[PDB]
Amino acid sequence: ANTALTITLSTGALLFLGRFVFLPFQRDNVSRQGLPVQNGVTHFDAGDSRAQEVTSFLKTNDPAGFTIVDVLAWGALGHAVGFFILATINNGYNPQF
Amino acid sequence: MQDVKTYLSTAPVLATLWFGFLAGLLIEINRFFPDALVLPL
Amino acid sequence: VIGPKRGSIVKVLRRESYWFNDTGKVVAVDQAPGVRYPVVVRFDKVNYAGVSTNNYSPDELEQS
Amino acid sequence: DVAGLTPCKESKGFAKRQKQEIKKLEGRLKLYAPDSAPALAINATIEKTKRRFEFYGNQGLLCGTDGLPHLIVDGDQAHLGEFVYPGLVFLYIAGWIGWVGRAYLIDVRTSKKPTEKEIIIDVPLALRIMSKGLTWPVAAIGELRSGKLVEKSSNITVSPR
Amino acid sequence: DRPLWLPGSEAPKWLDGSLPGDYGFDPLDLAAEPGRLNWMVQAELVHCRWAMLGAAGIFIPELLTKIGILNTPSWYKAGDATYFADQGTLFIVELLLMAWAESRRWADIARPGSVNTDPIFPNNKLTGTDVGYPGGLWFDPLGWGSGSEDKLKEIRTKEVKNGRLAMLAVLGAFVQANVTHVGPIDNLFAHLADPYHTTILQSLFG
Amino acid sequence: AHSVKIYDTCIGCTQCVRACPTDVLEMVPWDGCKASQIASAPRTEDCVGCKRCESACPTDFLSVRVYLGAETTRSMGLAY
Amino acid sequence: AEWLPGNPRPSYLDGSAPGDFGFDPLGLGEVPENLERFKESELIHARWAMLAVPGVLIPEALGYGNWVSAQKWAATPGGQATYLGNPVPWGNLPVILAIEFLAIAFAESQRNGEPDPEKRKYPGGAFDPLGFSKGANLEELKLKEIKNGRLALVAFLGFAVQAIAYPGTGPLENLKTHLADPWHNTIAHVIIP
Ligand code: CLA
Ligand code: CLA
Ligand code: CLA
Ligand SMILES: CC(/C=C/C=C(C)/C=C/[C@@]12O[C@]1(C)C[C@@H](O)CC2(C)C)=C\C=C\C=C(C)\C=C\C=C(C)\C=C\[C@@]12O[C@]1(C)C[C@@H](O)CC2(C)C
Ligand SMILES: CC1=C(/C=C/C(C)=C/C=C/C(C)=C/C=C/C=C(C)/C=C/C=C(C)/C=C/C2=C(C)CCCC2(C)C)C(C)(C)CCC1
Ligand code: SF4
Ligand code: SF4
Repeated sequence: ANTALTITLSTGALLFLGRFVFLPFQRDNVSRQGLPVQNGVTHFDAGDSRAQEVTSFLKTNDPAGFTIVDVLAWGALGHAVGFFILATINNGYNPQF
Repeated sequence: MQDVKTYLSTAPVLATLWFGFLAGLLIEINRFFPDALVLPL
Repeated sequence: VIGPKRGSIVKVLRRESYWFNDTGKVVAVDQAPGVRYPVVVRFDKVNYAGVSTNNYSPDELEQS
Repeated sequence: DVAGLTPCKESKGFAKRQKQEIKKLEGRLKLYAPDSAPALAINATIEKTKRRFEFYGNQGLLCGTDGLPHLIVDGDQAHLGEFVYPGLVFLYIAGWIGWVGRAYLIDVRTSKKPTEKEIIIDVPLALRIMSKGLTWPVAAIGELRSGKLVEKSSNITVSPR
Repeated sequence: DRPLWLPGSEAPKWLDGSLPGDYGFDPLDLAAEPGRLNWMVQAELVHCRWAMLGAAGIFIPELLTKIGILNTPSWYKAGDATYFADQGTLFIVELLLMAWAESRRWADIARPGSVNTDPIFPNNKLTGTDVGYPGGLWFDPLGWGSGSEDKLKEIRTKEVKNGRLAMLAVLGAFVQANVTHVGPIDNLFAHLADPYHTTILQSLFG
Repeated sequence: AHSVKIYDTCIGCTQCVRACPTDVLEMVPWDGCKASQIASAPRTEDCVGCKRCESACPTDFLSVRVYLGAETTRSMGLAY
Repeated sequence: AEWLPGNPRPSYLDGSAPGDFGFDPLGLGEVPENLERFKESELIHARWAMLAVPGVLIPEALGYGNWVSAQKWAATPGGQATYLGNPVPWGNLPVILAIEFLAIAFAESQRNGEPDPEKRKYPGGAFDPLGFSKGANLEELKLKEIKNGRLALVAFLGFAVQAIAYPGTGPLENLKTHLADPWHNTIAHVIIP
């Protein structure tokens, strides 16, 4: 089994899924849920200096709003899928149903 | 007899009579149908 | 008048009462301006202290 | 066989227990004269034990390791006589008792002095209530469907929350 | 007033007496609750019908077999017999067809005057005045009922009484075939031959 | 010492004052009942916490309420 | 009415909707928006079952096996899936399933993102290349759709329950068996053996 080809294909497939078919759904759900709130107000508004959203790291120029954190998340999912595929192919386990 | 019947209708006397009748019934049943673990049918 | 008629059947809305959601008979209602609990209610069953009557304001009693 | 249990007819432990109990009774018997009343009592014991063990064998009871009948209460058709049939009989009797008691309470809440009726039971009223327990399940279903079985939550005393 | 089941006793308030087959018999108060009597009337009607059919199918065939003409197996051994169809398959077809019939009957009971028309052919209208007697071309072709005279009663009383007798007869056949392991007609002849040593006492305890 | 409170449900029967073994409660003029009086606890520092006043109150739930606490010298009922 | 003559209809099911026969014994449609979601889900389920039934009957009728054994290649290592006898060169386990996931995710996402419930049930437009919406027979066509759809839904449930009942057998073979001995081989073999 080709490790590079499988990893690349899975990562690209899941990045495409997260960028084109699931990006609006994820955006709608994060808009609906919003920032976690402590009691009426957000954690940062309650006085938590370490709960402030990192705007500098979340800045992006992708026209659809795809962020580097989203890139990391979808790439992690893709790598997980690819390594699952590679481990199952290079397994030798045949249930023979 | 009204007062005697009223006394005999009190909770403890009626409980004694009813439970004694039940105990006699169960004891006689066990006399004629003893040591059964399974209901035969 | 102040509250329910004499002898009427009334249901108690006081949550802390022993007779919440229970029916009683009105005995007397006092028309004196200033009395806070003028309605007198008799009950068929006693409470833990052994009392079978109490006083309620008309706003915590409903008609059956 | 229903959890590795052999039938008690061909259970060696069951027969061993038969033999041991009969032998113990006969040993107790040897010290009494044949015509004596204790001898008659012990012989009646022996006959009772023999018939008990024959009855247990004839109903296909399941004996485990050694001789001890074990009861199957999973609903198996071959063992309905152990729990399902007597269970139903119990349910009929218990429901009878409860239903007639409830009926009596209902019929004495309309009396002028119900407490006196509870400490001093109205035997004629109680007996004609008890007679109604023959068809108790039908009455229970009728009251459940009509709505006269269960009191509405709005008329039941509850504590503050 | 009409005769009662117990002379000198008072009929229940909910047995008005106008109902066919009324005798004041309700000592356990099974129909006291208003609106429950009609359901019991329907149940008794159907039990009567099935019991009369059952008695005519249990006693007449065995009586004819004893006579000699139309020999048939015993009713309790009739189930374990070879047929053109499997017993289980027959049971399922029976359940489905009776489901249709009894669902129509249930719809009639739950609301009178709603299921008197054929679904497939709207023109046909099997209309009956009272619940329990579906008058029309089916179930009444001779026209012997269907409100021929006001206050039918008598014929309805005949049917309820014969059905009550049929229910008791079928229960007796069931129980005494479970006990004696003998056909009902043979039981009758055994009783008619030696009435004083073949009875209930000498079948359960002798 | 303990905290004793009186509520407007009181009917001025005075039965809580008579049951008090340390003279904590007293009846004062009032206009919220037929009796034209209400119980009061001006000297709760002498209260021991027996709640005998609670047992003597006839209202459904108590118009006089004792809440306990502190447990000072007078509260513990110590003669030494 | 309809599903049971004379039966009073629930208030939330007036009868104007296609296939609305008032059948709701459990009262699942009491909440209006849940009822609209149920309409959409019923239509989707029915369309999938409609499209599924020929994909179960035709391959068995043509000698390519039944639907239960249609995945039997994937169970064996190196199944080498086939189509009309011809093997599929790209029919290994780790590519067709990924293609399914991506393509169906695309179609499912495009469908999920349309606000109007009427277009969530009957989109039309690019989905009607042969018209069939300019005429006045549209509503009865919806009724026919839902009628064949529920019929196919029950048909596929029958396929599944018969697959459990007689493993290794196809629905059409079960039909042949019924035609052979209609009075010995029925559902009674399963529920009352
Ligand atoms: C909840 C626990 C429990 C249970 C389930 C049992 C169950 C049993 N015990 Mg045990 N027992 C218990 C507690 C229990 N006991 C306790 C606490 C003690 C210490 C006091 C004993 C001491 C004890 C002894 C010493 C004996 C039993 C025996 C029995 C058996 C039969 C008793 C009997 O009278 O049957 C006979 C059957 C009846 C009385 C039938 C009921 C009749 C009523 C009137 C109904 C009438 C018919 C009805 C109206 C119609 C119904 C429908 C119809 C179709 C049938 C039975 C297996 C006896 C036995 O045989 O051992 C196996 C026995 O010798 N037990
Ligand atoms: C299951 C059959 C069945 C049903 C549904 C009814 C229903 C009815 N009967 Mg009918 N009846 C029946 C059987 C039945 N009966 C039989 C077999 C007899 C002959 C004994 C009678 C004789 C009879 C008379 C004389 C009268 C009625 C009346 C009534 C009505 C009174 C309400 C009531 O209590 O019935 C409800 C009954 C039931 C729900 C059935 C209860 C079954 C119990 C639980 C078990 C049965 C006992 C036992 C196990 C079997 C018998 C043992 C055997 C040794 C005798 C009602 C319409 C009265 C009426 O209003 O006239 C129209 C009336 O006057 N019936
Ligand atoms: C017989 C079932 C049936 C019926 C009556 C309808 C009826 C309707 N559909 Mg529905 N639909 C069905 C099945 C059906 N559809 C299935 C199975 C699918 C999934 C593919 C869809 C997907 C679908 C969508 C996505 C849309 C509709 C729309 C419509 C409406 C306009 C089109 C029309 O008149 O269809 C007429 C249908 C026929 C005349 C059936 C003819 C059968 C053909 C020839 C195929 C049969 C071939 C073969 C046997 C099966 C193999 C499958 C093949 C594709 C390979 C109308 C209410 C549109 C709508 O309402 O918007 C306004 C719309 O947007 N339908
Ligand atoms: C007796 C009976 C019910 C009796 C009920 C009674 C007395 C109830 C009495 C009470 O409630 C009342 C009235 C008033 C209450 O206040 C008091 C009590 C006292 C409680 C029903 C019989 C009901 C009798 C029925 C249903 C008979 C059905 C027969 C069938 C199905 C036959 C099938 C056979 O088919 C044949 C015909 C052909 C064969 O070859 C094969 C097979 C299959 C074996
Ligand atoms: C520039 C650009 C572009 C492109 C880009 C790209 C292509 C990117 C990519 C990116 C990527 C591609 C990313 C990724 C990421 C990933 C990640 C982040 C992952 C992670 C993972 C993990 C963490 C894993 C783990 C594991 C495994 C699974 C195995 C071993 C074990 C463990 C568990 C450790 C273009 C041309 C279109 C144009 C536009 C812009
Ligand atoms: S608790 Fe005792 S001392 Fe205190 S006020 Fe009540 S009765 Fe008086
Ligand atoms: S508190 Fe209770 S006992 Fe004391 S005066 Fe008021 S009502 Fe009477």
